[PDB]
Amino acid sequence: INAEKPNVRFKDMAGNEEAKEEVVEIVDFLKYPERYANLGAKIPKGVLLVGPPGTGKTLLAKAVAGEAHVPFFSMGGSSFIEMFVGLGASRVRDLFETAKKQAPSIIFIDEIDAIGKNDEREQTLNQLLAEMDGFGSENAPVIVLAATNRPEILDPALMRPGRFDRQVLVDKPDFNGRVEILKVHIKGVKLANDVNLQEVAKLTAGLAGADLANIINEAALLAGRNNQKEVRQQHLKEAVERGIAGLEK
Repeated sequence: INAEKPNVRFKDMAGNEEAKEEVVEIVDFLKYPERYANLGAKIPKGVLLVGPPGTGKTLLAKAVAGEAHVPFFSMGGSSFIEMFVGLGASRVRDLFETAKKQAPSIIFIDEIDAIGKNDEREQTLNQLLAEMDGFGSENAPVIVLAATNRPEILDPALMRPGRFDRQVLVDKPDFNGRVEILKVHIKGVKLANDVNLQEVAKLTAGLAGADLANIINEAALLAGRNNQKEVRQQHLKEAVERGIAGLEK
């Protein structure tokens, strides 16, 4: 099919500097696989960006490809529960060769979990555990990444050395860093005189960085029914305070 090299970049993301750092070390890898293959040591093995619901894990994922000018082949842990019996790992083990060709690169599985499901049990789960170790080789500079949230409900053999050996901990942003977030989405949004982000940063907490992202533009949208200009604090105040109704379907 021929894959992508996204246009995403840490400092171009959404102010989530703390995992970036970690993830940063994977860039330097793909960037200079040689410096390492000169000192002796390396890690063509996955990493398990793990955290709550919406912290741009699925973003940062990309943000290491585009950061390194390297590709991002990756359907993600999905269409395999979506494919029942027979003819399943034909784009899945012909997935690695692509990268093995176009190398160094990033294979980013989605929501590992999915991987797995006469019998009635796990099998696809019982796959990448070879490639993440040995295959046609193990010399190419490529690197897997896969998000999680409930790391528990997963096979433990994932973490066996020479497989998912590391885990980046992206998470809800401190009541001091969300303040950095808001201060990103604010670009554009013409604002008031007394728009105090800190306050709309206050017990405006608990939520993720795509939630805050939302708060802003929303508060903006309350300028439609009210043909106004300067976006004022009380706009952000109507933060649907902190919507809790969720979990009900």
